[PDB]
Amino acid sequence: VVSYRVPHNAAVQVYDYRAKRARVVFGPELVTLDPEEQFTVLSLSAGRPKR
Amino acid sequence: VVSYRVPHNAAVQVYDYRAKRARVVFGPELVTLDPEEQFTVLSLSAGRPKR
Repeated sequence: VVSYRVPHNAAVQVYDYRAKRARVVFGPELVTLDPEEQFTVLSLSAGRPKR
Repeated sequence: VVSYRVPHNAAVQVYDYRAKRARVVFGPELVTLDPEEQFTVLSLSAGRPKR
């Protein structure tokens, strides 16, 4: 089972596409992805200033 | 069966040409194409600014 430890002041989002249900979790916890959730890919700006 | 996971804030459109019916879906879901739906090909502008 794929599990990710969420940072203390961050949040992640996945979706249970089999049951057609969304859920958003926050804080320092682990996300237990059931057989068909996929994390939200956030492509963010970074670099020296920002890319 | 061909299935595509729709992004969280995006939408896709297909058509059931056998039953002559259209449907539009949104949000983070999977589209289950029955034997004769075809996705809408959106050729959009991109490039460095826009092509």
